[PDB]
Amino acid sequence: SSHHHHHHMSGENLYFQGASAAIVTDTGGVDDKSFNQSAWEGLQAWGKEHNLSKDNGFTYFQSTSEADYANNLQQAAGSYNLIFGVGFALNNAVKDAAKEHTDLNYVLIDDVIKDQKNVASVTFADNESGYLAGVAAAKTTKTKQVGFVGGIESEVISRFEAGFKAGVASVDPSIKVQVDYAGSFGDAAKGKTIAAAQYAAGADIVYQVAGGTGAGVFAEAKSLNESRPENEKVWVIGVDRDQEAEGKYTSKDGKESNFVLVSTLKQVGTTVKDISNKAERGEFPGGQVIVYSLKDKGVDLAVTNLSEEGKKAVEDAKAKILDGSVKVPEK
Ligand SMILES: Nc1nc2c(ncn2[C@@H]2O[C@H](CO)[C@@H](O)[C@H]2O)c(=O)[nH]1
Ligand code: NI
Ligand code: NI
Ligand code: NI
Repeated sequence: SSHHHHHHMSGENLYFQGASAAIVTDTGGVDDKSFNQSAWEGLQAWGKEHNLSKDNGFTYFQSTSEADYANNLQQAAGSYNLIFGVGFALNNAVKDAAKEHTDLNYVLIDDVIKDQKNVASVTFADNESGYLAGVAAAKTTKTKQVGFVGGIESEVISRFEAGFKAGVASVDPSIKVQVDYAGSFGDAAKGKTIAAAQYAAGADIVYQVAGGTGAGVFAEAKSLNESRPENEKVWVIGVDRDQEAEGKYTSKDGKESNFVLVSTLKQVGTTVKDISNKAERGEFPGGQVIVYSLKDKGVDLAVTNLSEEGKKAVEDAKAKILDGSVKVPEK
C-alpha cells in the first residue's frame, strides 16, 4: 500500500538464481517422434528461454536398460536440481533418488509417487484423447476392422486402449478392434511385424500407442501404401505429437498423399517447460498430482486428414466429454 522506508538498488546487484533441469529418458529415446521427443522439445525450449545449451544447464540421459535408471538419476544429481523421470517405468528409481537427495526436486511423468515432498507426479487423461481417436477411426473404416498396437501392458496404455475401444463402439459396435502389445517402447521391428499381421487380417486403420516402437507401424503402412493405389491406402493414427509429417508417401499410381488419419496429442513438452519455470522461481509443486485432460488441452486430437463428417463426430464427442454427458472408461 505504501513503502516509505526504501533504498535505491542497482539492477547490477539484483539477480535471479537459475536452476539446471535434466530429463532421464526410457528405451524409446528422445528421437521417438512422440513421448520422449515431446519431453526433450519442451526441455530444449526451456533451455533456449534461459540462455542455456545441452550439457550446460539442461541435458537428457538415455537409459540403456532398467538398471541404467538409478545410474542416470545419480549422474543427473551431480549437476541438476530438477530431474524428470519420463515414463511410468522410472517410478521406483525416482522414489529412491528423491529419498537420497531431499535437497533436489524430482518429477515423474505418466505415474504417481505418494508421500514425497520433493516429488511431483503428472498424469494425462489419454482415455479422453483415445476416445476421440476411436470416433475418428469408426467414421473412416471401410473394412469395419481397426488395429491397436500397445508398447508395454500397463495402467497407462490400458487407459488409451479402453478410451479407443469406447470411442469406436459409440459410433458402431459392429467394428472389431484387434489389440496386440509389443512388450517395448523401443522396438520398431516388433511394431512392423504386429502392424503387418493386423493389416493382412483386414484392419485398414492402426492406432500405435507404443512410442518409438511405432516407427515400425509407420514403416509397414508406408510399404503397403507405396505398392497400392491411393484410394486403397491403409491409415495410421499418430500419438503424443502431431505425426502428419511421418505419413508422406507416393502411391503405385504416382499420386502424392498422406496415410496419417489423425494424431492424439499429449503435451509432455509443455508440462516439462511449465514445471521447470516453477522450480526455477522456487514454486515447485512437491507432493502434488497434476492431472491434464481434454478440458485444459493437455490431451487433444489433431484432425489432420479426417473427412468433414468425422470432424463433426469428433467435435460432438469432445463436447459430451467436457460437459460430463459421456464418461470415458480408464480400464
Ligand atoms: N514408460 C514409457 N512409456 C512410454 C515410452 N514411450 C511412450 N510411452 C507411453 O506410450 C504412449 C504412446 O507413445 C505415451 O503417451 C506414453 O504413455 C517410453 O519410453 N517409456
Ligand atoms: Ni504497495
Ligand atoms: Ni533501511
Ligand atoms: Ni533461468
